[PDB]
Amino acid sequence: FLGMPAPLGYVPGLGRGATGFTTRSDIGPAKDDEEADAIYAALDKRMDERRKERREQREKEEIEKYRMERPKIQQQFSDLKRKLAEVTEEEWLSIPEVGGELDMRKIGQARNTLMDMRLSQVSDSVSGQTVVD
Amino acid sequence: SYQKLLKYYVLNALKHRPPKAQKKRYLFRSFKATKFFQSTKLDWVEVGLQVCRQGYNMLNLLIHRKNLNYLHLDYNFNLKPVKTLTTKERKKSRFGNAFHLCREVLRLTKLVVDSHVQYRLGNVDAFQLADGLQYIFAHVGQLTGMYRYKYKLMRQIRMCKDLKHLIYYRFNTGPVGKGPGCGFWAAGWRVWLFFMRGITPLLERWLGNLLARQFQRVESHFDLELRAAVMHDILDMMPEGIKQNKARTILQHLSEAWRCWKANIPWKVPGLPTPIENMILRYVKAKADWWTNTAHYNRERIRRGATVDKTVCKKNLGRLTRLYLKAEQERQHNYLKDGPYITAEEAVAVYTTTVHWLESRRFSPIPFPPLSYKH
Amino acid sequence: KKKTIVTDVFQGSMRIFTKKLPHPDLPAEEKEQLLHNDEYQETMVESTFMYLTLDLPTAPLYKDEKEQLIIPQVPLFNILAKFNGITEKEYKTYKENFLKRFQLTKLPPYLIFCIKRFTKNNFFVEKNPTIVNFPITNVDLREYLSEEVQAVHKNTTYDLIANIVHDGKPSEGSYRIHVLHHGTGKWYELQDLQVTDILPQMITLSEAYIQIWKRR
Amino acid sequence: SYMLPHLHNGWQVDQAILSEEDRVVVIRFGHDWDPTCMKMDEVLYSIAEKVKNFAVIYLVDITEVPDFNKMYELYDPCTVMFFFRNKHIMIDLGTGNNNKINWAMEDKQEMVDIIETVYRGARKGRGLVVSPKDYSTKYRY
RNA sequence: ACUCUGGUUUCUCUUCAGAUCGCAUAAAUCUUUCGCCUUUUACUAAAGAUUUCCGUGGAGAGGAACAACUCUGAGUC
RNA sequence: AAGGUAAGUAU
Ligand SMILES: O=P(O)(O)O[C@H]1[C@@H](OP(=O)(O)O)[C@@H](OP(=O)(O)O)[C@@H](OP(=O)(O)O)[C@@H](OP(=O)(O)O)[C@H]1OP(=O)(O)O
Repeated sequence: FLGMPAPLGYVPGLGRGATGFTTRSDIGPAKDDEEADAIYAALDKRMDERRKERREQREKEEIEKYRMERPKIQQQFSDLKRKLAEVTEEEWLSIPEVGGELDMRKIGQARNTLMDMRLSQVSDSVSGQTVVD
Repeated sequence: SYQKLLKYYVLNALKHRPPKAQKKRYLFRSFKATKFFQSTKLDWVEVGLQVCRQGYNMLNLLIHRKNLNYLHLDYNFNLKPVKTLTTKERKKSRFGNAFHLCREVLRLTKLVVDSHVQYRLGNVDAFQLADGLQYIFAHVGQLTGMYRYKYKLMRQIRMCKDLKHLIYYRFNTGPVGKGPGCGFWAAGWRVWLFFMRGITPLLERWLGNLLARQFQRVESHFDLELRAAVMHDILDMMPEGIKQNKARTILQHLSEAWRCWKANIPWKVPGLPTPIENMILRYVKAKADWWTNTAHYNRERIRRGATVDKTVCKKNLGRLTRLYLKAEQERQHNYLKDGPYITAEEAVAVYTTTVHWLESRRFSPIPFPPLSYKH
Repeated sequence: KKKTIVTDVFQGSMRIFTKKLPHPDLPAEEKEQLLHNDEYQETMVESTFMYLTLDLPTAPLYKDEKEQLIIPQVPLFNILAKFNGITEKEYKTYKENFLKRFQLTKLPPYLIFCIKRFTKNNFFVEKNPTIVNFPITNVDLREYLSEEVQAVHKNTTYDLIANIVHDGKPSEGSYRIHVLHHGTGKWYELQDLQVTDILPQMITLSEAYIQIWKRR
Repeated sequence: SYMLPHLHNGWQVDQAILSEEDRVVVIRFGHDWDPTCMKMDEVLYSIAEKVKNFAVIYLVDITEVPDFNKMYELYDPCTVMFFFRNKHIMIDLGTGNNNKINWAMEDKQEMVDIIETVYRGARKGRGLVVSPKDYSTKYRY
């Protein structure tokens, strides 16, 4: 039932009446504690800050180099979306919901005719030339 | 053994360049300065037994974290079920390979600490202590069998055997007996220390993951990126705040356009706006370029010898068929426009040679199918 | 003699009043702020432009007239459109949509036009098979580029002396050219086998890689 | 382009799965921005038109609805749980976790066959059902 | 022979790495090939590019501890 | 490490 508000005060896991899909142990997780977690996170950040700056700079340089070779998907049509708004309101409103250079074949026809004429002329020398009726 | 260990040494010597321009952030010193820990002085054996108890507590919580009593880890760091575990219970009580590695390394450190403990508490003399240290350092593969826990560790243990191979060889070089009396554990001890130093980042990362609360796509990725980007651009241009339904129908034309490119059939929609048609043309040209590129790339991968799946092979075959059909189309069109390539009087000369050869053969040409035939 | 004879023979000069127009992502307020900051102000480039580089239009994704092959022949005025069409170019590969506003001031006596049919797509480099459709006769692009320069460029009737067209697939491809002796006007193909070929024989039908013309 | 219905709220997905009758509710857990999950969503969109009579697909976001992440151990991308007839079915396809399909199907027809087999098993009343195609091997060779 | 000259142990803190950072040597991910191949944990074994990881140096800063003993060069000596 | 939980039924 998409588009409906969720009545609060009820636990979705318990109200539905489901059973814990214990696939495998050690695969799921299953204030003083908050202060300790903050302290340990600060220690982890301090440990990680040993190489953060140089790694970030190198990653930024590599990403910038990669962008020049091939930009994002929307970059190839940034001009198009810039000019996309130029379409009138009545244009997309009536969108259907349902789903010089002469005849270049003339040269080929002339070549084929010349070849056929030459072959017909050469057919005279064919003493044993035969046909059907 | 000497040749293999020389190979290991030369491979170590080849790749040796540190980029590590660190900020000298002493994480250990920061942990020491943390209020959650304190400093003191104690004997090394006391620290060893403390670490053994801490590791047992670690494995105890890691095992009975989900209140599961199926698997029990003994004080000797050997896991053992409390009964004949049920198959469903066996699936419930399962741990990863890195947990196997952690249990093995805890077993190794615990056994080393206990060996020093029994040495200190009289028992066996120090010469045999050194000999047992040497053996354990050079027989962890046999003692713990890290093979399954980690394939790479096999390299360490095998080279440890190689170093021991040399150690015993020299120790028992002369008057010294050819028995097990060899005491040069440092040579394998340093190798195990180095391998443990390499391993410990993985164990720390996984232990942090547990301690926290959060314990074929490339072509599909690019296709999804193309379609999502074009849809987002349309929804930016098309005022979703006013018109809602038709935008979804817009996607239909997308697919239509795409198949209109695949079938190589004309595609003209006068109802659609001209800028919309231009955007569709850009989308379809990009999609066709990418599609042909990946088609020929996957065809090259298949023909080279790379292993491919049945659905992938069928899709690549379909794409190749479409591409070849298109290519034959413009080839036939180019032949029609440029005319036959048989040079003037050249095909005539070939025909004259053929008819002269036939006249030399002097055979009766095949006539029309007669009313009466032999068979 | 800094001006080399080879360079000065085909030097040229384009007074491209290049404008650093705001990026498309910039809204109307940002565009107005940039205009007040003279971001989109036209700045003369004074580009050397030794050889003109005229790019063919977009290739036909879907063939409408003849499904087998659609050839969108580009009129020769597209090259002559550089007076205003290039002056109306507001496109760049960078984040900011640079307005080129190209304007060729001084046209060199030798005009070397490069079609640049080959272009790299997101995956592979492809060539537009659009026909050249460039007649070999007098031209007036120099007058269009600068009306006052017609007095300086009295001999605006430039004939395409030598046209070279690529052929075959982009990977395994070759080239063939046709050149006309100055004065004599033989207009013969330079290919060793086809030494004498005066008539165009749909010369403009193929994707001419480059053309060279003399002001005369 | 991920136009399938999505559960904005976690409890909404719960009542949507509860509000089922003679139909299979394929709840695809994950994130749309993931590339493999994008491929899975595209496959589900392709299937949706053909089997909309009995198969309804209703995507959800783990970040939007994290309460169900720990319920069925949702810690992988592309996860699919055929929560049909208010009963989590046991779909066995030669894998260790026979209640979760956590990778995009190579072909649409295979997914259609799987979902119709799931529908047949659910209608029969059995809580477990096997797959005609085992996925213990990827048939790489 | 005369005047100024002025510490080294340390503890941490913040930077930069030149220098075989280290006269030792691991591991992880990604990438191309090789044995591949039965799906991932994985591998085999080399190359390529990162990252973590044990450590270190330079340089600077702040307290403690020998800060009063000067070391020492300069000061025509 | 694994790729080896039958489901059903009320307690
Ligand atoms: O199994 P291998 O690697 O081939 O070596 C073992 C063994 O080694 P482990 O103790 O590592 O099992 C002995 O070596 P030490 O007892 O000396 O340590 C033994 O050697 P000794 O006979 O010298 O005791 C003997 O080697 P060998 O009989 O060749 O000397 C034997 O090798 P084999 O299994 O080839 O007999």
